[PDB]
Amino acid sequence: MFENITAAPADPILGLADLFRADERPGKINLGIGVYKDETGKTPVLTSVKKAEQYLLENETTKNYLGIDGIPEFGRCTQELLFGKGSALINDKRARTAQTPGGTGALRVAADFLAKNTSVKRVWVSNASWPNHKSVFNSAGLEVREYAYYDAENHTLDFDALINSLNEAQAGDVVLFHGCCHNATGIDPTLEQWQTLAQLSVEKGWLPLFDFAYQGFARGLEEDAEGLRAFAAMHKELIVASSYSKNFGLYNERVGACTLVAADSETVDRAFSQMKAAIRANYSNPPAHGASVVATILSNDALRAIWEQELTDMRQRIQRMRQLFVNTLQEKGANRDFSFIIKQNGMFSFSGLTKEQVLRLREEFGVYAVASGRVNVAGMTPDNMAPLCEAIVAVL
Amino acid sequence: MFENITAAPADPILGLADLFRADERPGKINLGIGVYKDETGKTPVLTSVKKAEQYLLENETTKNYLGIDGIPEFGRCTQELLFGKGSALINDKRARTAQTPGGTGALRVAADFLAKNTSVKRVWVSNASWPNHKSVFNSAGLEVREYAYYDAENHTLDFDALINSLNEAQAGDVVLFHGCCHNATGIDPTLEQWQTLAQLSVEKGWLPLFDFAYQGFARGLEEDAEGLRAFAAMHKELIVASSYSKNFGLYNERVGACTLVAADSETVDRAFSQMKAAIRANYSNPPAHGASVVATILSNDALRAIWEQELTDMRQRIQRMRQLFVNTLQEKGANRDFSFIIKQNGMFSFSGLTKEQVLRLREEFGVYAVASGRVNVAGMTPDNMAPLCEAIVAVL
Repeated sequence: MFENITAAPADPILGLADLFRADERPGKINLGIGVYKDETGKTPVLTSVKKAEQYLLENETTKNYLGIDGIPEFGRCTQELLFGKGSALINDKRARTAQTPGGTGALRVAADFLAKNTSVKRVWVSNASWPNHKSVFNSAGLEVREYAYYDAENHTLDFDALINSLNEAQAGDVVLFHGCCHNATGIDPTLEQWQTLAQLSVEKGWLPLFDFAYQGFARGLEEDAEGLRAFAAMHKELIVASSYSKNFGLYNERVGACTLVAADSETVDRAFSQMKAAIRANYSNPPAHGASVVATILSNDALRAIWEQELTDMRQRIQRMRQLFVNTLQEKGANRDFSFIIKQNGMFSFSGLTKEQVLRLREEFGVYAVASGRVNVAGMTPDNMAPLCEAIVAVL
Repeated sequence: MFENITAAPADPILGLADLFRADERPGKINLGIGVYKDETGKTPVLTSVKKAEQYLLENETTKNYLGIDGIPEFGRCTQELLFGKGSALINDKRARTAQTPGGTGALRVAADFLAKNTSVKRVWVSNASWPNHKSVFNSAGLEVREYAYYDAENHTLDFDALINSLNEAQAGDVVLFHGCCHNATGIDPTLEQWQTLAQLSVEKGWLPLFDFAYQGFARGLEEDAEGLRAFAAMHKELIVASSYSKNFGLYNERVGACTLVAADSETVDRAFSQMKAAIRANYSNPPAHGASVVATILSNDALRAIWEQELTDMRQRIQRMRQLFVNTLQEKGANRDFSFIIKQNGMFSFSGLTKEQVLRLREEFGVYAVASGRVNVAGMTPDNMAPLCEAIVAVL
């Protein structure tokens, strides 16, 4: 039965990792990472998390199954975070949240749900985006199309090409938007651009699906939710796939949520029922640990205060690195202008390096980056900044 | 887009639970539960587990993503448990294991894998089986057929009717077997019967898929594996979906595994890669907590000893309850012969009660069971035995 099965291709990252590892060089630098890293180059457990885990250890009296949608408080806390407290969506009971196995899990669940309970056949994803979006939707039997977003020339958001490409999309088609910290350009729309897309979306009959994996990494918790909040105020229906992997550093515990928004309570409840059915047929019910931690932190004034501070430190670490990277480049005698790096949010950005420059960087300098020139700024340290910039300069 | 979505039907167990709760009655008894419960009516966290969690709290330094297949030690430990150490399958490197979000998750993964990488179209499941099996497979777009297994007249395994229905199954079709503690008859084949099915399976060109969720609940760890072990010795290819939810009391942490067996190492590796691709398109990578706990216990001589004893205590509670149940009925003036209850393994059994008898028990006595007459013996206690039996007698 498995004799003729052909090997799946790779996932460059894991491939890059192994190569990195098996490298005897000393000054090696891995910028191909997909997680946050501190000044020492590690991905530590948050202090607030560790505290929450101690609390669970001492209070948990059972590991009995959670409901299909998971922990209730996790759901309400998640909603407040997304829509802000006092939101009508909330007071109107128009949103239902399901705890899922990470952000990817949320995406998959939304996909299976749409594929069996609606007429959706196509999902539009931005270009230069997170490659895993394609596989998730395709796996549910959905068509995936690409809209223009990034401008590899000017390193910016080509709003015209965007609006223009999105005109080829039909009513009932889904359009996927990154809430903030676009992966992997780091280029987000302005509040005014968000409001324009929202207006246009309603006019065209699109079903917006938000991929929100970096809340708090661009400007702050509330700020980062402006775009989504702009859409929510204008739409009857909406879908949000959120992740807590990065902002809580809970990567391996698979913590995320899928939020369904309908015109009214009666409708969201009827629609949510089919979402649960989709879940029951996948993994049955969600993993409690990670989600319990989140609910414990978000609901504790003390712990929450500590966590917000840890998140701020992460955000600022990143902003510092972007700035420090551009300066060290200019100093080291950088041929080109890299100031655009400072206008981009989150951990990722396209360096603008050619495929051949990337290859050279690694072969000759032990500097690791994805062939697309994408780099993870959290892989930079005040310590490695100099050797990094000198290498790059050498390949320009 | 969600205006005309029809509400998903119910899941009686969850419907039963809600009804159970809303019951102001005093002597209520819920035999409709799907989990193990102790003499006090609770589902506690195992001592070995709490110890392992302590250990992780103190030793964990990161929550960085696990590989797609999860923790390596979790895998090797799972394989030893399944095939026994020193197994040729292991030494021959013919099996690859993937950590999944519970047993259900493992099933779903196998399904997606089969659906996209092979010519499988049908999956044969036994009758009087676990209903969720249908939904999982259908979700992947697989056909689900039923084979004869349980004999509701004699309360037994009708080997003949079984061998007979399975004849209509063609080569290349998958047949699903419950490793031990058949859900929900509690009727398992004998070693000799397993061996007969194994010989037949090879001859017919079937692809065996084992659902192993109650290892250690029938006779013991190694005993409960005879069947699967009998098949493994005869097949080139095989798939196993195991769960640790019950035997480790880790319900909500979603801990299970999906093991793939091929003819040789090159083949299983090539096939496993497509299995990883299926995972990546689903939830990305697995939840660490639960699985970490399992690997810690299983690899630590002291903890493992403690866990084995805890598992034994659970198994023994059940066998005791079955015995006590039959006896108390008999002395309560029991009409029918329930002695078959003593020959069934695990938490589940069909009491042989009628849909109307079930409805009456609850309406009149507060005793709760599934309309199918399925009862969970772990729901019984030396304390509630008498009343439970008097109620049953009153409806015979």
